[PDB]
Amino acid sequence: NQFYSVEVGDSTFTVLKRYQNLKPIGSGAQGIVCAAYDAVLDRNVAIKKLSRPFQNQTHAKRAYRELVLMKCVNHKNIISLLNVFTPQKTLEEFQDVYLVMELMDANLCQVIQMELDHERMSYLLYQMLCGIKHLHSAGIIHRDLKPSNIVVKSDCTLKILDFGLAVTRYYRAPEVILGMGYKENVDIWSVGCIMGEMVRHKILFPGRDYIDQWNKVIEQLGTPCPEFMKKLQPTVRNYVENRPKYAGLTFPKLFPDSLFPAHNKLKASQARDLLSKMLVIDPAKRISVDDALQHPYINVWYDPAEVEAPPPQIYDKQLDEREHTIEEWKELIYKEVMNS
Amino acid sequence: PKRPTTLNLF
Ligand SMILES: Cc1csc(NC(=O)CN2C(=O)CCc3ccccc32)c1-c1ncn[nH]1
Repeated sequence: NQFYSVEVGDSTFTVLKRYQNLKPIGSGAQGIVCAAYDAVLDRNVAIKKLSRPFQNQTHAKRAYRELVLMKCVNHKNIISLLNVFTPQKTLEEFQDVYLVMELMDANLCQVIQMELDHERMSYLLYQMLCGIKHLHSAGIIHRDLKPSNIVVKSDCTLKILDFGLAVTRYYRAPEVILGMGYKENVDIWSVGCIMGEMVRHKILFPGRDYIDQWNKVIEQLGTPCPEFMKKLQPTVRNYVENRPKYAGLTFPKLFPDSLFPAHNKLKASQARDLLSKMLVIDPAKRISVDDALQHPYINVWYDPAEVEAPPPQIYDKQLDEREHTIEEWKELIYKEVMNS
Repeated sequence: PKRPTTLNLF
């Protein structure tokens, strides 16, 4: 209806007038993101300007997926799209796409370094799991969970940003980092990387090449079982099979009482227990989302409304699948980018 | 069943 410009680095953000006080909160390959005041909601929001949405066919497919994925989901633990607009008034001059989302205070990078009692820890992890489960029910496996795309508010609420997906390696599941396939509990690995790191205040599995990432896995978790190592392509296996053979450090050693709110013992053994089940190299031995939510450490928080909530749509397995011209991707995206 | 209401982001 009416737009104005604000620079923002080398980029120009032309936005609806209701969005004011734009300042950069993050950037990368997806696009540049500002926090902004929304005059019409009297609330702060995040504006993302998509990075060259129509440079080529993968850029365009990625922008339409952002949008069709968003409008498969509606949950208190998932960042929702509030608005999308374009300053261009006709299909043929259309180029720029802005996504407007909920804003939070901070990512989990802050929080991992502080020192939480059990209810906050347990309550953050519970909200992470309700968000993850809602993604999975919609046909979305995230694969790229980590502290930086999990965002929080000073009222202790929490949302998961994109999905996944979309350097980032530390939190990626062994089935991923060894090119096996994956299913739903691939996100369970990552929750254990976050949780384990929340308790220990350092990255569970550092390095700097996958090579070194595998080292820290086995150094701490021991070498996996021989059967697991058959499932691996002859090439990954040869490598993996011929590394040093660790027994693993065990979970009491990795995460001793000294590291927790204490009795409170109980209690630490509940947290230790969940981690012993989440951080399991073999996805076939790893806890699922459901059992992690039914787990005594998380299950205190159980609400049917937050857990069993079905998604507005299950995501079209495929189309995923399906190509269009850049003229025909434009049409589909413009359609959304003024979709009322 | 009473959740935290605060998180020290300060
Ligand atoms: C798209 C998006 C929707 S919400 C959100 N960010 C947050 O909720 C938390 N958040 C960050 O994490 C980066 C640092 C920061 C500074 C000011 C305000 C919020 C944030 C983002 C975002 N933050 C960084 N990139 N993208």
